[PDB]
Amino acid sequence: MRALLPYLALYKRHKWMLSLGIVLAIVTLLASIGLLTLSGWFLSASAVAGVAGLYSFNYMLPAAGVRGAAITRTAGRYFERLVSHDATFRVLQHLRIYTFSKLLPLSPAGLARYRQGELLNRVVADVDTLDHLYLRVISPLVGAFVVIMVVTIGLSFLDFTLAFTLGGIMLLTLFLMPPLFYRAGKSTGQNLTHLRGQYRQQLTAWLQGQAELTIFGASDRYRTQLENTEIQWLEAQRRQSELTALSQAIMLLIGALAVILMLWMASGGVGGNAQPGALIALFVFCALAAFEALAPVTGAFQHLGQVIASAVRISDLTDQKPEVTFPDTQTRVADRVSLTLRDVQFTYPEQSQQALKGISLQVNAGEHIAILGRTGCGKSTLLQQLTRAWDPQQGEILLNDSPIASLNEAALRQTISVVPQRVHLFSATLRDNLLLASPGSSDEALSEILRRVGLEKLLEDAGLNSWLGEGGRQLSGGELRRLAIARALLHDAPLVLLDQPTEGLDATTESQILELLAEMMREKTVLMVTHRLRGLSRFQQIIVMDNGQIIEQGTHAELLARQGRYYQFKQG
Amino acid sequence: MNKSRQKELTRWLKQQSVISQRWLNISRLLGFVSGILIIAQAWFMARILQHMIMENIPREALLLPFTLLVLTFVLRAWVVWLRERVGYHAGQHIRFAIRRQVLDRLQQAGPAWIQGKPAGSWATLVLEQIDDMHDYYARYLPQMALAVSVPLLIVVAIFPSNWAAALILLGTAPLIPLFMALVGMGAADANRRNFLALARLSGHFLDRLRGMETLRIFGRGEAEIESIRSASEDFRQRTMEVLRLAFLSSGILEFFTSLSIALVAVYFGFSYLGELDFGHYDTGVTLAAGFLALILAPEFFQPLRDLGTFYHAKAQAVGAADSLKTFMETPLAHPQRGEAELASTDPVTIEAEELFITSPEGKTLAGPLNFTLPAGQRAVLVGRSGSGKSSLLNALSGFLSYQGSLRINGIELRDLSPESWRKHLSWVGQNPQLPAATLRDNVLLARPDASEQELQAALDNAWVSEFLPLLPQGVDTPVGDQAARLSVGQAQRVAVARALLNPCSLLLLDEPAASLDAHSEQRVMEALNAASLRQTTLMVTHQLEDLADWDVIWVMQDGRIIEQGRYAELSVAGGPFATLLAH
Ligand SMILES: Nc1ncnc2c1ncn2[C@@H]1O[C@H](COP(=O)(O)OP(=O)(O)OP(=O)(O)O)[C@@H](O)[C@H]1O
Ligand SMILES: [Mg+2]
Repeated sequence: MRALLPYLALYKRHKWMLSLGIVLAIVTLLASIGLLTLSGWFLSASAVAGVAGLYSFNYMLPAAGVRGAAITRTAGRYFERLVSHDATFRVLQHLRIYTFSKLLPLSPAGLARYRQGELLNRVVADVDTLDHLYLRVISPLVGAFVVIMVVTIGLSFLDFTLAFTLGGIMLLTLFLMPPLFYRAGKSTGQNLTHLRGQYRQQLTAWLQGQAELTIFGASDRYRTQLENTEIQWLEAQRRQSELTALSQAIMLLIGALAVILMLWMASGGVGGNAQPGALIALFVFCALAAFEALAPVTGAFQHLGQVIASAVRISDLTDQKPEVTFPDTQTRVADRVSLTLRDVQFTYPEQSQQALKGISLQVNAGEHIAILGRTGCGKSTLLQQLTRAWDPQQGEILLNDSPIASLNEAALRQTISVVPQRVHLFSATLRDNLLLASPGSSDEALSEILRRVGLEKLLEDAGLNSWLGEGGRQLSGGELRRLAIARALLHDAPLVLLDQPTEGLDATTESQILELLAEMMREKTVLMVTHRLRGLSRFQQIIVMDNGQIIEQGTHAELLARQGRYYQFKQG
Repeated sequence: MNKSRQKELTRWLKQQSVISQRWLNISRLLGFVSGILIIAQAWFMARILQHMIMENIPREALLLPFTLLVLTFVLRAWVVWLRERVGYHAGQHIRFAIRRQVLDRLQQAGPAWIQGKPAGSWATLVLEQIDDMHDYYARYLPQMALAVSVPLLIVVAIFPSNWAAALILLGTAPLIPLFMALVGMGAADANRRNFLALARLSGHFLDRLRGMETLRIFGRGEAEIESIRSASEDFRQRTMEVLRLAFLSSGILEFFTSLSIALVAVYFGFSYLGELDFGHYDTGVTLAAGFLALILAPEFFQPLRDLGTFYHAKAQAVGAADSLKTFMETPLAHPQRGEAELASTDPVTIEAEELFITSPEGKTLAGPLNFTLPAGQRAVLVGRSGSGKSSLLNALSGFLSYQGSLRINGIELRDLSPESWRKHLSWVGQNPQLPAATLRDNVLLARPDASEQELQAALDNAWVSEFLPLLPQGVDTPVGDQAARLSVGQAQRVAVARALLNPCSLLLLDEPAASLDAHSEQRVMEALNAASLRQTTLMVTHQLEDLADWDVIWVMQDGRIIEQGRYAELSVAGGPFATLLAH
């Protein structure tokens, strides 16, 4: 239960509304017990008085109490729910946005530790599970504790033995039964949290892989795995249902015992008189009514094992410290960028071999560099070091003769343009897929950059307003390839990193793109990763990598004459 | 909102409950037994209370009524325990069967139709919206009989005692259902927009999570927090709108419940004193009559307050059914599931006659296609990017709908059984994905019981075994989310190992050697060239100089095949291929 402390500390926000809901929950209960307690005594007092005692009996005041308690019961409960549910879902809104804000700082390596469908389960489903903590643990428990004391103290004036017999049963139930239901349901609650997030991960993975699973006949055996998780999840759901049913049955028997004891015990005497008379109905109808205050009490702790399990999931995600940290100092973005690497080494998390081993290159401002190498030789790992995806181990990287780790994050993103090897098409509109880079661009600039990159057919019909991605239109592989080039051309950064930008493009389209890049990327430092040794004459320097090292480095003409690894790439 | 649509969703919801019809009737019977036992309990307390208070009977003389009162209490706790478990069991059987229907259709839908929603919105549809139907089946359906029979049985027990008390309860009931229907007319639409905002918030989150790398590249952290804040704020406001309707209806029904309890208490209290004389059968109003009506007054409205509470569970299921019913209605790739199948495992022949390939939204992807690929022959698709080359391969996989003719061995593709057709299919796709946990589980996707010799042959041919020593666990190394453990060219060769592991009647290759350098493209193409000769093959590629032995070359432009023939004829004859080859 120590994991709920950070989330009970969100009561400080909206503390006036959350404490107002507690007060109105107490007042609602007091009026609810009083309505049935006054009617039980009023009927018995009136019956005993009879016609003869009409003038001696003050019947107007009880008639006002039952009327007054009727509105207070219905008005209090309505308003208690309004204020408590309003504040609760404002707390859950802030908790959700706060939990989402932790993801991008963890993006390259921290997010790889989790599955994407489980991360989705935490931010939407596990945050929503914590509504139990703000709606139905604090208000029911302190509402029932105050009402029991008010009932016990109030009845103590009439008789001490009867008050503590009813009060003792209620107080013993309040302090002994909910902890019993917490232990009986915490293991189920942990499974219930685990199995819902495992089902959502398996379902999203199963859905996002249906192109491959269907063709290779693995959909059924991956649906069987998913359908087995639902069997376990439904079994845990049924286990919690039996606990609720047992809780309700037991609450009916404890309340029965209080009524039975009050009937038997108060009959002998109430306050020392042989014939209590109407005071018997006072205690019997108090026991019959006061046990409505303990109804939500047992379920407050029974569902806490699932709330604690969820709160651990959110806390784990928000307690992650990002591996890469940026200075808060404000820096000016330079118009010319020349980067320097001296013996850069990098090892991936949970790995033994180095992806980069002593990479060293000096790229002057305005130079265009082509990087060549085998598959899996660290070409993409190099371009991601330059983006501060990871901090290098036993190396140093400098931009304009200043360390790359000393740049403000806003300045680092304004000085580097990247075309990733895998292009993500977001599920927004076409305009928003291009407003990632240069948010202030107009539709005239967005439309023109699409014409240059060859995506003019994408401007037809809805055009910029057309919805792209999931729930909309997929672009082809080439159209995605050209959409990423359009993004990087809009960013307009001094340093441009291109990871195989002309990939999956036909010969004519590639020529048009390479012609466009050559024009737009003038007086820009460009590191272009290619698997195609075409138009390498233009590049002022060619880098050939192998197993995370720069094997040979020189101009296109020099690399052919010496007939190194590059020459074999060209012809062979 | 439309009431006609809502009336159609309630019919669909009510049909799913037939499987649990026995359990729903048992809870109706058990809920009536609870009404009987609460009348008996109120009668025993009133008889005991009347004897002690008015006749001063010692508690020892009253032992049979205590014995029966305790017995009634024990029986009532047993029925409540039974009824909760019966109702839950009915609800999850219906939920399990509804989710099976949804997942059954998602299998037949394929990747093209799964594209219709963000993957996070599919999860809301399957998890949140099917699970929120429970209280409709478990609670609301049994309650309709209990909302009529239980209050009626309460009243019948009070006419023989006091006819004025039974009219106070019946005088307040008729406004209960009118106010129930008045508050809840907009509850089904408020729930529909609540699930709409939850699916939008869930689909938006998983989309930005999968593109978190592109967001970090461009520094969209502040912008994406606001986009979540907007989607989260909308969901919070739709949730509130659902809740204030359930609080208002609950409060209004509590007002009448409390008004009647006060009215019964005041009527009997004044009747005992003699303030008013009506309401009794020429006999003094006994104290047992007052206690019986007082205990049973809250229980007269319980079945009616529960019906109002479960009327909003019904509205929650109707708003949850709106999105499910739409999915279960939209036609799939082919209107009728094919039953025909082809027996021979020999390479198939493909014929297309005025073939049109369209999206799920009806937009044509490839124009009139007329070609023929004889059995065992291999064809090459080349052309400009965005000319619909990949759409033809997706239509051959059975993923897209087509309007013309597309015959496999003379049998229309839509008439083929999709599961049996896919056993004669193998392909490497554009930007391939690795769904299995490890590298070995991915290569063995086609059949996980392959021999170690067959597995090693695929890894050797696909040039995968060269980077195996780099991986820590070797072939058992997990690949991670979207194969994050592998480089792009390494995941490309793992997808080539899938295609080359089982024999097939037709092999499709979208971009088999993508993201491979000059040398590794040669070794991978050595395996794919030999594999393309073993059966009918349709490869899409941008490489042109490398291919000269392929039987026929198809060039598309704007979704239409415009040249056919071998490399020798097309290279020197001009046209678009020579222009394509010129660069
Ligand atoms: N997340 C990761 N964890 C561990 N190792 C990784 C990870 N991503 C890549 N690697 C490994 O790092 C090495 C270099 O990977 P990198 O992505 O830099 O290759 P690359 O040269 O870009 O390849 P390609 O040309 O195929 O795109 C390979 O052994 C690769 O499998
Ligand atoms: Mg790479």
